Amino acid sequence: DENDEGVRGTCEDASLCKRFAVSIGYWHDPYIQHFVRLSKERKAPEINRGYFARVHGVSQLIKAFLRKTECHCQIVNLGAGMDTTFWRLKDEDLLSSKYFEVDFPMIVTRKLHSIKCKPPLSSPILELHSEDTLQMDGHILDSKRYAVIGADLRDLSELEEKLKKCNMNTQLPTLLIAECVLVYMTPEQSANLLKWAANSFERAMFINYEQVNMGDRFGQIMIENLRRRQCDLAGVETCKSLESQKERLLSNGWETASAVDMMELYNRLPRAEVSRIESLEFLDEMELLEQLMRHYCLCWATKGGNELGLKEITY
Amino acid sequence: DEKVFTKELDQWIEQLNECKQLSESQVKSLCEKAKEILTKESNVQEVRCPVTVCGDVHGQFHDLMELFRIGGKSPDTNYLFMGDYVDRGYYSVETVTLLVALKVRYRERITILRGNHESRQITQVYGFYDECLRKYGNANVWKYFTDLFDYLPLTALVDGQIFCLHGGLSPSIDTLDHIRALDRLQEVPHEGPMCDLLWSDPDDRGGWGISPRGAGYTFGQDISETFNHANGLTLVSRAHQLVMEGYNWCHDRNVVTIFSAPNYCYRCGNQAAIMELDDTLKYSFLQFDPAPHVTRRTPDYFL
Ligand SMILES: *CCN(CC[C@H](N)C(=O)O)C[C@H]1O[C@@H](n2cnc3c(N)ncnc32)[C@H](O)[C@@H]1O
Ligand SMILES: [Mn+2]
Ligand SMILES: [Mn+2]
Repeated sequence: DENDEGVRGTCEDASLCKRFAVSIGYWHDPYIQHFVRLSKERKAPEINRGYFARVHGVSQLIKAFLRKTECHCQIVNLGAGMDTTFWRLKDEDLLSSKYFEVDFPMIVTRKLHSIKCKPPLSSPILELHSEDTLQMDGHILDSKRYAVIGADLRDLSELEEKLKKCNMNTQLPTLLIAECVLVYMTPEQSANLLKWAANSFERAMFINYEQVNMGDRFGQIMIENLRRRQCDLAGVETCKSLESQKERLLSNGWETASAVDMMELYNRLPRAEVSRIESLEFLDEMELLEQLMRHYCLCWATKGGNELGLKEITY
Repeated sequence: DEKVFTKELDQWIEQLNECKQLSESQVKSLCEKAKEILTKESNVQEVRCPVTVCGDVHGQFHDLMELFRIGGKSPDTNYLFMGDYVDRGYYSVETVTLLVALKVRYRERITILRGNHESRQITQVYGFYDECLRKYGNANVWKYFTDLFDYLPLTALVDGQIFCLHGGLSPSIDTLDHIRALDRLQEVPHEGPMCDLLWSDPDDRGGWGISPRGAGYTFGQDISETFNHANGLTLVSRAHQLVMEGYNWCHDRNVVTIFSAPNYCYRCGNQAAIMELDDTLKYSFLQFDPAPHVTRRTPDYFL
């Protein structure tokens, strides 16, 4: 309980940072402006570059999954926050059969207000809906192609029930996304979640972006710093190394796993992309980026992906 | 008259010590008196030992207070600062105001040099502009300080033997007389001598080299040794680079780097150091961590 307000506060942080990078042209998002204010104080170049690689990272894995399943699938964004992926997938003509989002009721309430208030958000959902009205009773928005569910991820009975209420199909291939979320719950709770995800789908994928190599002074200072913001990282013990991150996924029901630290990913970016970004802002101290990026990772696991060839997916 | 002004400045120093910023007009006056002082100062500031030498502070006010507890307070301790007073830390206003206030109050006891962050363009990006615009309601104060940075001396020389500057050496400079010949009263240029002094870095590479900073140059030990022997110097002292242990010898002790912002950006975990020089130029270092400031708010991560 005591930590939940602080954890919920992090959604405002990531949203602010993502919009700011977008405003200065790191990537294209015409939808985030409807969810969060434009920060008037800059985020430092390494934060914006860092958020870029994170976004690019997950974006490339999502595209690959959709490609391999020919969009005949489900995507379940876990701890989605102010995620705009639904609308962006609809523009790119890469929409999955249904898009599911999950977060604390408090967060969902913020997101349902924005959706209901602003037609740029609600029309695209209705264009694809069976009804002329979006119905938002409780802390749930349900539609044909898009659902937003208010649930605690640490209570799996609540989670499963509501996804199935929103007619999630167990037999469809399914990509699940935990973009900086698992680290806010206990190691045992995030294991339960991963286990359940692996048990629910014969054909599935999991993207996990979070902290890594946290067993040093840098990681310790971060832990202490986030506690000033009343936000404890309940699952840091799982953020030991890339090896433990891959082992966390395999031990909890998945057949293959891969992980790269964010910097490794940064240096593996296409040169044309690097050139575009590095001409957006000037960063004189690359060692600051280096230190930050080595402490985060992008991991992905699959299971039952033989016929589809999900073993071959890369960022 | 200036009799009244000196009394008020004591009160300002008293105020800034408890991290309370000065009013808009107060800053305007302080910068003008500082301008009139700095104009009459050389590009190469000749300093007498004993002196305590400091590097990057970057708006980390409470850690500057930690610096003073350890090195002794001004003007009891003769001080020489090597720039980078602003940006990244959350208290650039208080930090840079106090250091300027100490200069105006004790001109003979404080040397403040220009760092690469004492620049218009850089402060617009790395936090200082944003801090002034928040702490005050407009850009006037940013304007007043940035206008002043143009007057900050580029370089200092301790007792004809120890050469102090923020960044490093330049291919456009062989002698100190090449330094005093420069026109420093301008915004830090993109290229050229004045630029390189504030931006350059030493490295393990032989000779000169392209800088990964994208401004100034990377110089090897052979450049340090030519410049020291050609100018009768024993040591080039500098800041500008993060060092994990607070200070770092390189180039067979021809160069030393001093970094005085502990736990840089409130993230890095580095020690900060300061270099004391005694009455006969013998050196020693004082390592220190940040002050325990409970109300300091979080730096950015990926959340
Ligand atoms: C780090 C901030 N968000 C990230 C949101 C999104 N993935 C992004 O912008 O990248 C973290 C979100 O995770 C939610 N959250 C944490 N813990 C839970 C539980 N137990 N149940 C439901 N949601 C959870 C936070 O509320 C936040 O939105
Ligand atoms: Mn510098
Ligand atoms: Mn610096």
